[PDB]
Amino acid sequence: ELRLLSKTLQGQSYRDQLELNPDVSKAINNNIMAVHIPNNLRRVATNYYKEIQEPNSLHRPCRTKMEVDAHIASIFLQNYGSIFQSLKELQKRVGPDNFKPQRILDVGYGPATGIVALNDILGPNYRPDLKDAVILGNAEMQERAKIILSRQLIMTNLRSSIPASKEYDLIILTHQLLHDGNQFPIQVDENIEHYLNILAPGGHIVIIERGNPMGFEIIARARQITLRPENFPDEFGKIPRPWNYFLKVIAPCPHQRKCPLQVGNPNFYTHKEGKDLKFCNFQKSIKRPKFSIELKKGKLLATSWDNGRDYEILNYSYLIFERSHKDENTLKEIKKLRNENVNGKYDIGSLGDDTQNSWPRIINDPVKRKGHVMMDLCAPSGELEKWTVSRSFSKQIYHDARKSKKGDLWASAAKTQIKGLGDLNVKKFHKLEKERIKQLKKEERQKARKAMESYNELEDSLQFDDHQFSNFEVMKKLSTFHGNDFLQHVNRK
RNA sequence: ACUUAAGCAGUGGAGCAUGUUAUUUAAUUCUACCAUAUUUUGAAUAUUAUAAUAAUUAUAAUUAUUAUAUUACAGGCGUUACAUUGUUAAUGAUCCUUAUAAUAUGGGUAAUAGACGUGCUAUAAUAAAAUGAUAAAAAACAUUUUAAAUAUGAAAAAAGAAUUGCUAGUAAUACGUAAAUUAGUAUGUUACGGUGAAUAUUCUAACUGUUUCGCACUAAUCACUCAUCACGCGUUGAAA
RNA sequence: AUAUGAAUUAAUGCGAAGUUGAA
Ligand code: SF4
Repeated sequence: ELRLLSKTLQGQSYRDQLELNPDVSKAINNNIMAVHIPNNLRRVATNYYKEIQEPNSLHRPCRTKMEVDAHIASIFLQNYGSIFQSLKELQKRVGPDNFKPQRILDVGYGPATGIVALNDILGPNYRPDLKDAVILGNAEMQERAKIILSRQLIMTNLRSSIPASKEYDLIILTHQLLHDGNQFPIQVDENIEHYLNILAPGGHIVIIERGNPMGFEIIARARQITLRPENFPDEFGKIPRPWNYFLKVIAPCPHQRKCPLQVGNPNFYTHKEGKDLKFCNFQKSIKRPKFSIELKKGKLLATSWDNGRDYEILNYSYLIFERSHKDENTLKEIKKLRNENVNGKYDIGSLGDDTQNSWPRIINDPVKRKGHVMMDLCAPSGELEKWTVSRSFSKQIYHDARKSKKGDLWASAAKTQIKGLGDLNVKKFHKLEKERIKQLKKEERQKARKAMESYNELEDSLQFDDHQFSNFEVMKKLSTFHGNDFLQHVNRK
């Protein structure tokens, strides 16, 4: 626990090692797995892992009870850390006082997972009115969710579908903005819109995803459709955005403008040219409990599939929105803020409003050498930035930057604040796609003359009938002519 | 059909070794890190000048060299969320230039509540110790002694989860030899030979692919369909 | 009887996101 500076404290993110409640670990390893002989649980967990090892895949509901317990094993470990960190980010950014939500909803394939994390977070003295929690996967998951929640302090209401006769002030989503690899662009909009309807005034939505390029794509698309950066050009900073309804981003994003890292299609992470592309992931460390230690052992699961750790480094992407309060106050407040005080063109190097909301976020592990720390930042201006701190520019700023880590908000000035030039090829890619759209319309027009001259050549020497073109090849042209015709037909659809 | 049950061979609580994590720290780097002093064209190339040296022209002019200044800069174990080549360091781009460069001293990389992996040695008598034939790229044989926390071990005894392999020149060997990294270090890896067993498979079995049936499922059983509970809007039917 | 209106009243159609059963 370092002195650093008071501002550096608010800037820093929760870096402590993660741990499950010992009661919960004892409960799981005593009941949920002791009856099961470990081999079958390991087999079903391995099955679950193998079908996500595929590039840019998505997680799936747990079909059968053995897969149910295997999901309790493998993914509770990861999702608990993800939610715990994201909720800590939320609590700290909004302040510890504003976060006393009464109406609580959690959606995810796992057990009541946001519920347990929230309980552990704000402590065992917390007894709201409502603690609804839907479990998508299986009925057998709810009894084990009850088992887990019993050891903590039940009022949690285990459902199977979203109750839609009530609004909520706190909502958590885990792996819910998509369910199919295909249909990716649009299911995110449908799913998010489904939940934004049931977010009460002043509430918060906390979305957590896998943290691989597909997941980053999901968060980026959700942010784009919700904020709509293009609808408010030249508007820097964070003012709530429409979607009598208004929403703003709490974290990780430090700007409401477009995401600099967004490339539209996940599949292009799979190409040779996409071998250096980068995405807004976020790592954390959590120490393995007994069962994982007992579980992740054997040739099947504890070897190179072809030394051990006490902990897992989990990747996840996440997003948060804060909702404004329905009132004669907030609406006019937002309207006037958008009218009379634009926050100007925040320059590269700027710190935004110089409050925790608009601080640059450290989106890569800072690289540290003698005297100087360099940082890769998503800036409140919104461009990728390399900021270098030195012993020269100061001693204290160097001290703080030299303890800086990924996922922290850096909150000071630097001697150089240049653009993050490297792997900004997403901006080069934004050119390529727009090239295609304009030149796509040349493609059909080229294809017209390409096929016309081919057939005009055909008819000349087939009307003249010298038949220099072979019977095999001539009938090949006719195949191309009609085949090209049909392919144009369906492309209209 | 792994695996299990059996039989056999074992290993598994102790320590260290070797790492990792955490916590701690001014650092506990990823000599490269911390504290205190201390150097600013520095390491090179060029410019432009005053000093000597030469060569010329004519003391001066020029050219060099050599110093001293001279600033472009040099320098950077800075960057790959800095690229392209090259390979399995370079160019470029950018960043620092009383500092991110340079030197010195000391300190750290070895801190220790914990936690986990990898191996070696132990815990005695179908087995250790002392003494006396054979390889490829010494165990063996012989004799004797041998306590009961020792004369074992260089805490460790009793019981457990776990786990490794199962006819084979395989396992195991308190059997050794050798190579590379190396100025020096191996309990790590690699090969390389010598000796050469035990023991038998009722059983269970996920996963598992074929499959058979039905389907009203087609995002595929969390599938779809049906009924309930509420809100409004209609349509028609009787009517004192 | 052929119509036209009616307090009172029967059934059913639709749709909004859902709520409840497991036919
Ligand atoms: S790069 Fe910045 S804007 Fe994009 S998702 Fe990450 S934090 Fe948000």
